[PDB]
Amino acid sequence: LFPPQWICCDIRYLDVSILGKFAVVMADPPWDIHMELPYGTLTDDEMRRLNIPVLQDDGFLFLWVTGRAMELGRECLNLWGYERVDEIIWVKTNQLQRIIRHWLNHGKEHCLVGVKGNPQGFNQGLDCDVIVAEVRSTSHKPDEIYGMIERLSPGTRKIELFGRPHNVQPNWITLGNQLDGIHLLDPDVVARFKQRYPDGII
Amino acid sequence: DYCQHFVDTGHRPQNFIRDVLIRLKDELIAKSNTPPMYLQADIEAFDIRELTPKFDVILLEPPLEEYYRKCWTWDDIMKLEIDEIAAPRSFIFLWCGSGEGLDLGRVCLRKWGYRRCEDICWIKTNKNNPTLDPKAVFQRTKEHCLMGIKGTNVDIDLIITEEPEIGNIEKPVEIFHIIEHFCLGRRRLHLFGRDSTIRPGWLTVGPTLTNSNYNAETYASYFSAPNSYLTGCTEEIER
Ligand SMILES: CC1(C)CCN(Cc2ccc3nc(Cn4cc(-c5cc(Br)cc6n[nH]cc56)nn4)cn3c2)CC1
Repeated sequence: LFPPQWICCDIRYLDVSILGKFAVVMADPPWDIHMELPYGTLTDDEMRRLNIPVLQDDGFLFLWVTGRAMELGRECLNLWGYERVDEIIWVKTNQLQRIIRHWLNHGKEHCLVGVKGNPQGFNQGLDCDVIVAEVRSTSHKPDEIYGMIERLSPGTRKIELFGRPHNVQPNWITLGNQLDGIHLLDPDVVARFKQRYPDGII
Repeated sequence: DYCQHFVDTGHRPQNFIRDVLIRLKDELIAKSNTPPMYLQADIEAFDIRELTPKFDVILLEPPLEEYYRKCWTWDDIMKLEIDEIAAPRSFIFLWCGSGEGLDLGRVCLRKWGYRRCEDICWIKTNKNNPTLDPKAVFQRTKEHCLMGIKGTNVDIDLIITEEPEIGNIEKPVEIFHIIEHFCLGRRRLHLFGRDSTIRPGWLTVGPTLTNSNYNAETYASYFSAPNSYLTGCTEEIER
């Protein structure tokens, strides 16, 4: 039940095949949503081209989507070899359990759930598809998703794409370009890393 | 952690959401509204082009087999010629359920010529009572109503109510409040409405209606000059 692992990298260019197969993939990409944004985004094409299909044979993808990414994320999810089988929504609250206030004020964020191949020994139907939790930062997903994923697939290995530092968790490998260097302990991964990247230069 | 909580107790996280002068608008909407009109019509076997004039707002509530834990499949819904009765600038609110409807309803929106601009979630609480499609990963406790627009904010994209009793198929009336608050135009069509959904300001068309009062000419008359462009949120003009 490995402690947290991560790789600061550009996920467009990393050879993800070194990392092996995962029961669960979660991605919270900075989609191009056709609005000016504080942070950098990936184009539609770089999102479609991500080498997601190498990361799993059998299991679930959790894909955070906003705005036109509700449609683009569904495209990407099908291009990558997944069927969308669930959609979680996170109801954003304050500390008093009140909803935080376009044709419409947005009270929620959407996570698409994809299935690939024949997942076996998952505990389906333990949690429900609604998360109610406080917004603690701008641009952070709630920590409860890690709990729901753990109960769904206890002690399996998982990978998060575009995760931030607070998102490093046991049983998870976190990728993104705001993490602090490379911290890898799974010796399978350590060996395939050293072999592919003898000078550590991603 | 209410996910954790739900796993222990069967109280849905949404059970814990507390507290779930715009009467001025509500009054204008009330004064602006046309008399209720309604037509029994078997929508499968009926040329919707008879529904005139072209609608500003369509609320489409097809009876999915999933609502029952004649049903319409997505195959049947996707063949409706909705683009033939929609005004060039208009809105659609499509009730898509919790399953494959979240995908097939988007295909429908694009087929009829709309782009989705909101996703309204009906989140069902089980406070009075603390079922699974085989493909489901999680317990499904919500339904989606997709808002579509073609052509060219008091309210939130959530409706929270208690789960209705078993085989009660009704959608929360709040959806009408959300749609009326947008002031989109006074030609409002509800397809697959019932006796129980009939409402001032709407034309309701559905198979189970017991009575009809619809007349294309009388209905057209409510929207002829001086009234053609009214938003639905402004007074009628004097006479
Ligand atoms: C729950 C939500 C509201 C939370 C925020 N969601 C959008 C979002 C916004 C900002 C954000 N920053 C990260 C971190 N990040 C970004 C990168 C990264 C950026 C680029 Br241009 C190229 C890269 N190459 N390799 C990694 C790259 N890597 N990590 C995730 N993000 C996701 C929407 C849903």
